[PDB]
Amino acid sequence: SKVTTVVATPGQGPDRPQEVSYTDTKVIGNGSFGVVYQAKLCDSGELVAIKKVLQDKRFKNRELQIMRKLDHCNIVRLRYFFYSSGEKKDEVYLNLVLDYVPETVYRVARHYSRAKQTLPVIYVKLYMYQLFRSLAYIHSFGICHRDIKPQNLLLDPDTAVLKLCDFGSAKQLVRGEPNVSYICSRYYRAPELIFGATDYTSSIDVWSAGCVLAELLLGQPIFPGDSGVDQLVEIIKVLGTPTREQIREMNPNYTEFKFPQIKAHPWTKVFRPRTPPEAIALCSRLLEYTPTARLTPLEACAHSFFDELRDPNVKLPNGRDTPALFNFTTQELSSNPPLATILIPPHARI
Ligand SMILES: Nc1ncc(-c2ccc(S(=O)(=O)N3CCOCC3)cc2)nc1C(=O)Nc1cccnc1
Repeated sequence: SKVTTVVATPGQGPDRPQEVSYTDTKVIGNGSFGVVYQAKLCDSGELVAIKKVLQDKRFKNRELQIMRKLDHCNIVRLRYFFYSSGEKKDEVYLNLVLDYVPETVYRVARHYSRAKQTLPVIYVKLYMYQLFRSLAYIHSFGICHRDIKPQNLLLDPDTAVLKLCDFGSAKQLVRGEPNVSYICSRYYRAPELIFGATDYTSSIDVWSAGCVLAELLLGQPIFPGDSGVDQLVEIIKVLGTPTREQIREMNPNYTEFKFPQIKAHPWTKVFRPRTPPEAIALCSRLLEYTPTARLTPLEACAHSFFDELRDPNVKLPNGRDTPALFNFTTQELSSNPPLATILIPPHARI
């Protein structure tokens, strides 16, 4: 193989297009947008990913907009973007150049699942905390990810750092304008979306995080619907039939045309016996029907499930130190600054 060179504007920086060179291209992903590659930067030999998408020449690309304005150690950094042409003869692709992170939460969880083992709760806390922190960041901008799932959580296995990726469904939600309801992967889809809501909040993402938490504890999806509609049934088999007032606050226009009566299944019986009670309790406040009842990502960060992460004696199981869990910015804390007293423990205050 050889060297490819392009002119790429830097991601969040100035609109100063520069020459970037890279080699060692290999496919690592795809979808409706196009293809994703791994590449090695010829300058630093740093691994990056390149998401290549077909851009309609005349409209703007909302993923690029969302990504140019994000800077967070639990999100994949847009290093550069650039344009290219080919395969479509006379048509243009937008190329996102992003941090490459080598593992995913789906693959870790799959690997313990195939071994009839459970991911140890220390990795559950580390992964879930970093997820919530990144949700607090994007939600402070009113950007909803709309695709929280284990496949979109990247991991460095040596540093235990997590990064959110795939902003292909991210939208900046304005109050007023509607949003499509058939969003998120089925398994992680919040119940108001299944009722066809169109003016939902960013709490759909928090729902999805609870699905991820619950899955990490169970070793399998908690709500495995076989269709977009039977998803709701799988939910009801755990949370019970939603009260009409709960259906009122998912979407007020009653597209509620289905289910029967099923008592809630006790939260303690749905998980395995040696499950931490703080885990269940955090789960129980994420997957609530009423969208305004779910914890915000910042409050879930403050949850007592993550007290071990606030201890001063905490090191990863491989002996190294935890990533930086407290370097909070004013933007992260904007939804509830007084949380800082819990989120930034004393042994880490300047
Ligand atoms: N920034 C990234 N950094 C790493 C990965 C990534 C990491 C590991 C794997 S992998 O474990 O399946 N294995 C690894 C090695 O070779 C075979 C595959 C696959 C992808 N993706 C992305 C990314 O942005 N993805 C994306 C974005 C938008 C839409 N759709 C996908």
